[PDB]
Amino acid sequence: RRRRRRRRR
Amino acid sequence: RRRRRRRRR
Amino acid sequence: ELPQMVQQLNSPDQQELQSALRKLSQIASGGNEQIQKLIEAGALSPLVKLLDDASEEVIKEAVWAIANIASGNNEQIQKLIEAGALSPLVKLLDDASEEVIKEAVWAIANIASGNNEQIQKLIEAGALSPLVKLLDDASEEVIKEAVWAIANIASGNNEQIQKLIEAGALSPLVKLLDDASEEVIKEAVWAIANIASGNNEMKQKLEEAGALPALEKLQSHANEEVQKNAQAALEAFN
Amino acid sequence: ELPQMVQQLNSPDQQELQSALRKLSQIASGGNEQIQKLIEAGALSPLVKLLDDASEEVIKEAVWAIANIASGNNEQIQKLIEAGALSPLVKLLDDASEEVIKEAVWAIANIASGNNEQIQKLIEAGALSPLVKLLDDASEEVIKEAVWAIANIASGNNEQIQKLIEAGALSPLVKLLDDASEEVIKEAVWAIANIASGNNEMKQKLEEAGALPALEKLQSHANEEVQKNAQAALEAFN
Repeated sequence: RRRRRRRRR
Repeated sequence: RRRRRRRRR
Repeated sequence: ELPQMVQQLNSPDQQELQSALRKLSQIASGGNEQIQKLIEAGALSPLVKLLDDASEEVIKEAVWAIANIASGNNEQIQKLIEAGALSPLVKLLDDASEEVIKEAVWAIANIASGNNEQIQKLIEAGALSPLVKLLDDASEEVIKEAVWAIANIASGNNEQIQKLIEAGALSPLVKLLDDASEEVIKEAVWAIANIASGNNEMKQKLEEAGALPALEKLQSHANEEVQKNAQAALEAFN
Repeated sequence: ELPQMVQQLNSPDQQELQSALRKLSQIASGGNEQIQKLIEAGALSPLVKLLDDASEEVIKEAVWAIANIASGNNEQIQKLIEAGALSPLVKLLDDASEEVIKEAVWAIANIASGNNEQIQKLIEAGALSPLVKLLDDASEEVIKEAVWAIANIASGNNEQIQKLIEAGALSPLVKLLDDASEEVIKEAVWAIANIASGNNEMKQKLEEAGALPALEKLQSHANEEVQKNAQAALEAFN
């Protein structure tokens, strides 16, 4: 799978 | 006649 | 564990939903024993019910999982068909973004990699026309997966191949042998090879559509792996 | 409450502004329901309008808040895009201090964690070139976040990956695999794994850029965890 991601902080 | 299943990681 | 995640697919909070969905996708890409646990935990109906959610953010994720569940065995594909997956997947082929559509096409190809009765269910769900239309209307990326869906349909029986022909598959497929990238040509010739194993009316339809020159011409092509497959498509054509 | 706070963002008294902003960042770092209240209270336009304020003291705080809002769902990211966020954020990538830039990069990486149409908006806003330039020109701290933003872009569609390659991403990425800190190498290999899932022209570009030896090189690395990811980048290339 293409590898996109979102973070907090 | 070719017949093909793709699983994706 | 799984029942709580399943329960969460119907959650009113979009963040617990979205996180639930993502766990389920993880599992659904874990091979056929993992898929069996999703099925046996009741995941399939609610997942398919998400294909109508207001944000494509949920939808993309649900289709990606469904694509993977249809990578499983034919009994598992069958459970997906019984949970009602075909109709919403077909609907996405024209009413959604190219991003979603690529995933829908992938789901649909895999379902078409099932048996003939399962390919029949795809036809009855109206798959064939929006798939064919994509070949003229979509990015080469999407086209490559559509051609592979079409080929799997073309591996079904003669009534099935005739439906493809009726849906207008031939000229767009023939045209792809020339005006396209080498990965697409490869996918296109394989679809034509399947059609070419049909009965003599279909061969004739193939010959009418201009297939033989395109296969002869571009047998002798930069890539010699397409040479090989272009060869066998002509042999299959008799 | 929130409308008074929002009004105060426009305030010329820098102390009631600065205090208003800080209360907004506090909320924006609450999860997605808190972000939804900011949106519904009209916080987004004035907040983006602060990216042009005379002191980077206001600006840093506003970008931090924006980075957090873009950690919300894709509908929430979409509201940030409609409020005009992309253009000023992109502009900070070369006209501001490294301190502010790290925050801008974080904002930008989260926006690129949205859908393909949102990544397309990032490209149209001219993000790709100043991001790529940071990889040669910035501290390892900043480079780590830039590589992550690049990797999110690289998860988009093939037309999008090609724009990365056109922007010169490959050599700086390949170079980061060799010499940089282990945290960065990790980030870099993940970006390369995404590009490697592209079409054959892009693999080829990857091969040209010297990626395979650098990746084969890392399977003999101290860290256990990059070995694993370096592996999968080669599998994805195959």
